[PDB]
Amino acid sequence: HMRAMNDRLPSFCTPLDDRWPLPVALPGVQLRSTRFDPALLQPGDFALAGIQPPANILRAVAKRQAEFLAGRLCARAALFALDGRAQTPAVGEDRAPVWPAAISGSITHGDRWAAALVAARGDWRGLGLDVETLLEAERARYLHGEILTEGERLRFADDLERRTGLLVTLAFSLKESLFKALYPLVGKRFYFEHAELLEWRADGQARLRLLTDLSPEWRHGSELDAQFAVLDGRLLSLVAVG
Ligand SMILES: CC(C)(COP(=O)(O)OP(=O)(O)OC[C@H]1O[C@@H](n2cnc3c(N)ncnc32)[C@H](O)[C@@H]1OP(=O)(O)O)[C@@H](O)C(=O)NCCC(=O)NCCS
Repeated sequence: HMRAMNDRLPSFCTPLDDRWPLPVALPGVQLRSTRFDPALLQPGDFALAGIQPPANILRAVAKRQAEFLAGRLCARAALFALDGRAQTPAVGEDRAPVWPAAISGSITHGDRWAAALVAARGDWRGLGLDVETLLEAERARYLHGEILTEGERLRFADDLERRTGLLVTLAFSLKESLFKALYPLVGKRFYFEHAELLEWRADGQARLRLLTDLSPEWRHGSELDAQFAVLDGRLLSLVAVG
């Protein structure tokens, strides 16, 4: 189809990568990712990619424009791959993406790295993806009180002293993914205190526990398995709800 191939990638992004960056694969998901540089962004890249930006992103700063667009390219390519639709999710009033009917996905973008994954809602009701740069030990010791609950600081006291940046970065990433997976289901807003990390292993497997009631099904003590990958000085984590 001739016009859907008029949406070539703007030069500030590397080609959309389909390689799975996580330990365990998930059936029925499509994840695309890119490395971008907000400096290479051109004043006509949005029309080039065929992605209509909302009024907010038109007058935003260059770093935000690049992150939004790069995340929207990955989303459209992931969605195209799953079912063939070159559609971009709108921006909700609650800042969340507005995925098409019977589609659940997630978008993340950090320092020069972006990705998005999508799935049919009949396979995965909720999806939360989040990448975070590895915190330095100092800044991690400064943020450990906000991110880690006192039960987590005790449970992972060893890593808290030895591998400070890894543990805090991870709970940061896992808890943000958990939020992005459950929010389009529960509607409520919960924060770093409302979940705890329970176990994490080098093979990339993790497990979370809810600390408050979010819905009849998502009650206090409900647990969700997650996975994570630590490569390239950044940590990427995934929470998927069947
Ligand atoms: C959504 C949130 C977690 C992302 O913060 P971030 O990880 O620094 O930003 P990321 O780039 O990694 O993810 C950004 C994307 O999240 C998506 N997003 C925003 N709000 C969302 C929501 N309520 N539900 C699902 N996805 C959401 C958006 O698509 C955004 O990309 P866009 O704005 O370019 O479209 C953050 O805005 C937030 O609300 N943090 C507090 C909530 C939290 O941490 N709870 C812990 C629960 S244990």
